[PDB]
Amino acid sequence: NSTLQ
Amino acid sequence: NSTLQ
Amino acid sequence: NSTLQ
Amino acid sequence: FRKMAFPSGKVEGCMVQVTCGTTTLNGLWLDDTVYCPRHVICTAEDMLNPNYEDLLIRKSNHSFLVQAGNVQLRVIGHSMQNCLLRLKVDTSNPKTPKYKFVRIQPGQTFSVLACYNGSPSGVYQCAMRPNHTIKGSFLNGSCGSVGFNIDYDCVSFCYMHHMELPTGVHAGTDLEGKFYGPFVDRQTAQAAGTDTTITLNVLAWLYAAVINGDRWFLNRFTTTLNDFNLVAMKYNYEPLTQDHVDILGPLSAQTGIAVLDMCAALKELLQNGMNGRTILGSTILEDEFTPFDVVRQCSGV
Amino acid sequence: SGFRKMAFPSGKVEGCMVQVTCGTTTLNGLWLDDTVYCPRHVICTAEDMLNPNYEDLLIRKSNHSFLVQAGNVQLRVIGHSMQNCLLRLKVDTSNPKTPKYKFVRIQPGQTFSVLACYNGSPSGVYQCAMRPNHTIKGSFLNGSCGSVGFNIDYDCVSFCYMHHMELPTGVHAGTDLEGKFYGPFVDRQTAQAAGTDTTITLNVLAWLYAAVINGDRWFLNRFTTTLNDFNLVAMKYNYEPLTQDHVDILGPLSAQTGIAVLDMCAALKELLQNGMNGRTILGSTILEDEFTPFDVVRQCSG
Repeated sequence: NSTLQ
Repeated sequence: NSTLQ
Repeated sequence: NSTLQ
Repeated sequence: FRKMAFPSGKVEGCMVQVTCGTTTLNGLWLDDTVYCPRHVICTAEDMLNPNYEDLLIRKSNHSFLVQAGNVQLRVIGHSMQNCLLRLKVDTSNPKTPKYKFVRIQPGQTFSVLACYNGSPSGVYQCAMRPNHTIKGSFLNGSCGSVGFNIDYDCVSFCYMHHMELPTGVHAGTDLEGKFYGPFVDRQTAQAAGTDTTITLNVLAWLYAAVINGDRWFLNRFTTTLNDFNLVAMKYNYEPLTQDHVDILGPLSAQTGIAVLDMCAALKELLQNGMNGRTILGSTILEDEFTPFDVVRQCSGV
Repeated sequence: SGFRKMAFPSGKVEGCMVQVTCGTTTLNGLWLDDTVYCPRHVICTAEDMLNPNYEDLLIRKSNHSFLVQAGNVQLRVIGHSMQNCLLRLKVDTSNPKTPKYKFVRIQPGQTFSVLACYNGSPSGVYQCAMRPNHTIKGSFLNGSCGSVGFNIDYDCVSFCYMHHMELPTGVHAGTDLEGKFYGPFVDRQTAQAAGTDTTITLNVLAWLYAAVINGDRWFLNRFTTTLNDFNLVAMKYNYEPLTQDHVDILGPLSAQTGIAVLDMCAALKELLQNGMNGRTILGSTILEDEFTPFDVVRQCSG
């Protein structure tokens, strides 16, 4: 779950 | 019958 | 005179 | 019959780069406001379970570096709206197009302008998946990229990119900051629920096929809405609803082919396959063209 | 992640679209600086289209014979000149939106973005490949002559295509921004066929690498092959012959994935021979070939 993408 | 426009 | 081109 | 994206000019003139600390991502500048994902004020570790409200209290307008091209946009205010951040700026965007903010519905489609730190990289068409995620293409720094539809002169913004799911899928919000699906903007377990085939669009696609002269799959029979769902649900298709049948009215009127007659054809296409044949080229049933897209691309708007 | 067929942002091109009319014939044109480019057949009345002499047809026109419009405002034509199958109309106003650009003739197998227009008004954008047989499978060009194909490198726009015909065999034929046709086609309403086409082997390999960079490996195997043996196979399935040059190109991708070009080739060979078995690759059920090694490197990295 990447969050900056 | 090649068509244009 | 002028030629309308 | 390609999947076309709306011209992206009106939206390109609204993309800016937003930088808070060591974090950078895309922003949408409409009038004197810039919207961007709230997690812009984070640096990984916070993500696990960051208390944004309290992490924002320590931030000041100068904490934000908004950039459009090389020019720097002075921020004179900041607030939070659900998962979004609303940054007021001392300058109104001279390229602001006529717009609206709308929440898209499962199965509907839109165009996405992928951006990387303020710069529009490419544009592509996608659909809001039944499981509430989108199968797009976002690399690093594309958060804040947006989805939209165009109608005449009005740009309807419906999606803003926030997370990527372990599935390789994507999660986002509408321009009000509320997420599509259960997803949250933190770092957790969360995974995409199982997906189904958008029965409604597949149907729209077939009408398209018939419209362009591809009609071998048609037959002499019909079916009951109930009988179609029984078959369809086996092949993992979204249940068709009365409300859906009515959306197919225009295409049905154009072709003179009743929705349930087409269902009868689809039921057969599903139980027998295509037998090597093709429909509009594809060897598979396309489900990412809405009834509207069909009307758009065919009736050349 | 995800692997979407992407088109370049159309903004810089939209700001150059205009409508050009002559008699009753109307199509799109490209307004760059103080010039407007459009298919010279705009000057053809329906009949003329069966066997027209453009040289002779154009002698009969004047500058005021042409009506170009930017939106609802009309631009005045001060001069006209024919260049191959195009037409260069000079105008009095200058497009302040003209971006940095180049005119480029692309090579078969390459990709580009097309901005479909109708009456100088932009309708949509899509990414496509210049087929080996020189045509472009663009089912979407039903009255959009004058629409253009292009690529965008940073801030410069490279125009490579101008739509001209609907070759009855589906598909479409066009010109480069210099008027020279792509393929053995001509500006005429006379039965023409698209030459034999092949699959773009170079791109299919780039595609497979993309699936690998994206975390997919099921199609790989313990084998390897020489260029020659690979072709002997691939050529049976209608694939463009592969050359050392193609292999070099796949250079970076190979380095990145740690898989040798010739090894990947051995994978493709197997896929062509055994089919995919209801398995998918990067979401597809068939092998994709409208993604260049460059497009892959560009979207899988940024």
